[PDB]
Amino acid sequence: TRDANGTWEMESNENFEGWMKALDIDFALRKIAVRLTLTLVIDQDGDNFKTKCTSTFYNYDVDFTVGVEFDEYTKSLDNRHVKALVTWEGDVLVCVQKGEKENRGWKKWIEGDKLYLELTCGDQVCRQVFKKK
Ligand SMILES: *C/C=C/c1ccc2c(c1)C(C)(C)c1cc(N(CC)CC)ccc1-2
Repeated sequence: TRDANGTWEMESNENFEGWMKALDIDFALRKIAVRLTLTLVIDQDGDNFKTKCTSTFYNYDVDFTVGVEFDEYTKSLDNRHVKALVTWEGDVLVCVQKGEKENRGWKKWIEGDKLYLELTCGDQVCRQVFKKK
């Protein structure tokens, strides 16, 4: 269950607005984001990942190597500098983003053709589920 390769289509998205509000994204743009169809495209080779989230108005890409800290500028989101680090905790892929916000990061659970994603910031957790296309 350590294979996240694929195109992933959203099945559920809970507390999306609370998570976006914790990150301080504009109320008006949060309203638009909650209606957009989001597609997750992941390419994974060894320790190297390319992750792409696509919608009609907002796009987000990140590339990283498991175990190698990297500087991340969330130019597409809340426009903050964080020190990001992605690791394996068993079969869970864990990202911690050190910076202004506490408890910032995300976890992914690849159970066959289903991907569970939890985005955290502060006291907010957004839970998403995707199915491999
Ligand atoms: C490993 C998965 C990480 C991941 C999955 C889905 C999204 C993100 C990161 C964000 C934080 C980049 C993000 C932002 C949005 N917005 C509304 C469209 C604001 C740009 C949606 C989905 C994801």
